[PDB]
Amino acid sequence: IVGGYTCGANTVPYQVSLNSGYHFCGGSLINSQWVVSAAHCYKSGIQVRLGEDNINVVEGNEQFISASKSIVHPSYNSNTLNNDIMLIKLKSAASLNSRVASISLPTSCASAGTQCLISGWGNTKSSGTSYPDVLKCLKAPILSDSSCKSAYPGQITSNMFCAGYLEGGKDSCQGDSGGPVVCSGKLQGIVSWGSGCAQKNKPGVYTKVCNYVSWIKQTIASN
Ligand SMILES: N=C(N)c1ccc2nc(C(=O)c3nc4ccc(C(=N)N)cc4[nH]3)[nH]c2c1
Ligand SMILES: [Ca+2]
Ligand SMILES: [Co+2]
Repeated sequence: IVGGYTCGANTVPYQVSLNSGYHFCGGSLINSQWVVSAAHCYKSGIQVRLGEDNINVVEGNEQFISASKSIVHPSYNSNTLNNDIMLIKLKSAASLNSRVASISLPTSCASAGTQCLISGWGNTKSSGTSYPDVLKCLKAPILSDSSCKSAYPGQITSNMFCAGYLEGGKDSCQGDSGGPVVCSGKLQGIVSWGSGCAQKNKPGVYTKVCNYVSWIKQTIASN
């Protein structure tokens, strides 16, 4: 997260770290057996780390659970990153509590101007590299689709929104991939792509989860 702040240990209790020997992507717990993350985060050999604050120190609150199955969206295009979303099933249900909690799926999409919280363990430097060990958080608005589509001509689809600051300085980044964008208590976005991190006129693009609630509900019930 470039230009955000330290969240506070387990203040984002639905945030997950996907680990395959190291953190590589974020995710969101949506109930004790299911995590949603991004399809560009697909790997074979995932361990879902819940209750995390510092991903390099065991601190007492974490639950490490292995994925029993991974389902990438049937129409995911890795060249355009349309339908960038994936579902990961835990081998055993998580124990929910204060520090491990799930996040609600939306009943409708959010409007431009809505404030959201984005969070992750991803890069903090826009021109350069510095990876944090504790969770970073950023408050960012959903932006008008016109200003989304001007910044990226012919690349935005209906399944995508921009959230961020056009002046740059503040953005999601690599390592935050698959993580949450929560607006008004619902999961509205998944950290997907952008151009660099926090560049002026280049905001983050996010998977528009409200278009997928039906595919999610239906896939988790028959799996
Ligand atoms: N090797 C992998 N399995 C891997 C996984 C995820 C990646 N994501 C990227 C990656 O390219 C990337 N994820 C981004 C997320 C947000 C922004 C942003 N500026 N809003 C930019 C990003 N660039 N490379 C990746 C590689
Ligand atoms: Ca830890
Ligand atoms: Co990424």
